[PDB]
Amino acid sequence: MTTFLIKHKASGKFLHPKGGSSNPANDTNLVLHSDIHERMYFQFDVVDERWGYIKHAASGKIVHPLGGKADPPNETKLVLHQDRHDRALFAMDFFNDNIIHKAGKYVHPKGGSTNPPNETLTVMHGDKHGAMEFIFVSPKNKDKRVLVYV
Repeated sequence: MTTFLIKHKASGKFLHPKGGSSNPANDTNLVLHSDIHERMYFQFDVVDERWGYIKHAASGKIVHPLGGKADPPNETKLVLHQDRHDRALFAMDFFNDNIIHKAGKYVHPKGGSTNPPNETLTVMHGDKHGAMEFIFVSPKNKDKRVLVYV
């Protein structure tokens, strides 16, 4: 029941539903944006050990690779959708600072910039570098890491 911000480590921007709606439509893209508000709070619903759903707190929709592929290819866009099923399972790796999908690819800003412009889309991608790192922080203190698994 921890509520948290998903902060892009290299830039300090955050994960947002595009347009910042408190009830985004199914398949709304997830983007990076520098602002902080209640419509970009997230929660994490643990389903199976490390695996769980990344839940948009304001709407209850969860993060999906678009099209619900179990093994999405590189550049598959990330979106919000009400559906709850095991092709939307991620782990929040707070030791290596990344978000990893069940099939092994990572959440990236599209293009992998260390300082992506606001509204950059997010995609799945297998590579690791400094610009796909994320930390999970308190909505009350964007520099304080919080535990997403409790």
